[PDB]
Amino acid sequence: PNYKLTYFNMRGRAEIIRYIFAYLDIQYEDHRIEQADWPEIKSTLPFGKIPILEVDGLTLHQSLAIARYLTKNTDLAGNTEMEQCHVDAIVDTLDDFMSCFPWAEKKQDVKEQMFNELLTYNAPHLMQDLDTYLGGREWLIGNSVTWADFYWEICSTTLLVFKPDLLDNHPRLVTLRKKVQAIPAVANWIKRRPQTKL
Amino acid sequence: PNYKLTYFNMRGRAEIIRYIFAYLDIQYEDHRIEQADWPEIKSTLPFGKIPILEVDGLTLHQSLAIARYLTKNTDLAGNTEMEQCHVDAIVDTLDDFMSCFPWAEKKQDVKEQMFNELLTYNAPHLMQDLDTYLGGREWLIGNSVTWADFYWEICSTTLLVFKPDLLDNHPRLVTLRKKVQAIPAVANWIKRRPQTKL
Ligand SMILES: N[C@@H](CCC(=O)N[C@@H](CS)C(=O)NCC(=O)O)C(=O)O
Ligand SMILES: N[C@@H](CCC(=O)N[C@@H](CS)C(=O)NCC(=O)O)C(=O)O
Ligand SMILES: [Mg+2]
Repeated sequence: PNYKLTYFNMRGRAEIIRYIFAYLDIQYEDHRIEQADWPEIKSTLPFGKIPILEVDGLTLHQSLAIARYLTKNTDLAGNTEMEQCHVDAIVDTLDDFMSCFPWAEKKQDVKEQMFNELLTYNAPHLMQDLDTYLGGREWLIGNSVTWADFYWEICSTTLLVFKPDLLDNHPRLVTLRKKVQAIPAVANWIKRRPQTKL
Repeated sequence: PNYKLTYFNMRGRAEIIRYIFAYLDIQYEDHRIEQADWPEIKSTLPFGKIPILEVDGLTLHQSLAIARYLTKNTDLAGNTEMEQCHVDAIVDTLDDFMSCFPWAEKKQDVKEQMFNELLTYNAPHLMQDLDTYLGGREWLIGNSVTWADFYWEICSTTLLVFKPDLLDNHPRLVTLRKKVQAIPAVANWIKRRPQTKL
């Protein structure tokens, strides 16, 4: 089909979709809107939220729903129904934590305090749980890369902006990031994508 | 398969799994724990959260990952890949909203204020978006019931505890709740499940 992804000019919640299209070598329109565009665009959306992916004229929404759709019947999905469950579960665990952050908080002092508390008091527990889950394995699930590995690299990239030492006790989680970033199609996307804070 | 579900004695995030088991007529251990014996159990769980489902000795986590695993290759999944994406997306839209509520927030003042703000301002927008999405159709996705309709019924049941007038302007959403509740296997489970507030 023809694909049109609509999101802000940010990695954010679209980036997982962008990595999947890159890895699979699938062409798509990467439509990046400005804030000034938002009201007009929002009025068309099913639940007033982006990203959305238009597929031959039909709208999909929810970043992870779309990610899962794009990876079905590909080597990124997980090799068994059980492993597909593990992929989903790891992704939702990461997403649950990312959703704790007050990204829309206007009071900058309150926002900063909350970010620093989450990254200092809460994040280390998740990092240890992830490290223990990965153990000595090459990838989070199965014997080959899945979109859970991609989501780890995406989420950790943003977390590292606010907490540079996040992974100083977890070299195995850094190695995993590096392994994702070394995949040629992914490396190419990372190199060429617009440089945005988030 | 041999299934053991572990959660609190609460509908909460386990209820969607319980509906799927009931609808599919699958036998399982409904293991309900208390906060007293939690830290014993918590330390053994992969990411320190419940629900978990043990399948033939193997542990799965994340309620929606589990729900999806159980509905794969059943009539509850959605009839095309695109429709399966729609199911997933509705479920995450509902979950995103339910997860905004600070359920475990001990600072009484912010909890009361947040609940009130989500229910007064956000909830009516979501109800309008859902009603518009449903339109005149019988089920949320496709021509038959999916686990997205189950999740609607479950989420709305909890929202109605806090906002009884939630669906005053949305008869079609109430009709959908009743259609789910009238499915014999679901009806039976609703009748026999422990009566909890949440
Ligand atoms: N869980 C959803 C969350 C979508 C979401 O909340 N998107 C934000 C932007 S990142 C949005 O559209 N907010 C509404 C607004 O900006 O008015 C997903 O991953 O797609
Ligand atoms: N998105 C996860 C949420 C898991 C979660 O946060 N569960 C809560 C209970 S509803 C929990 O285990 N909290 C940790 C604790 O009580 O220490 C899921 O749906 O499984
Ligand atoms: Mg989620």
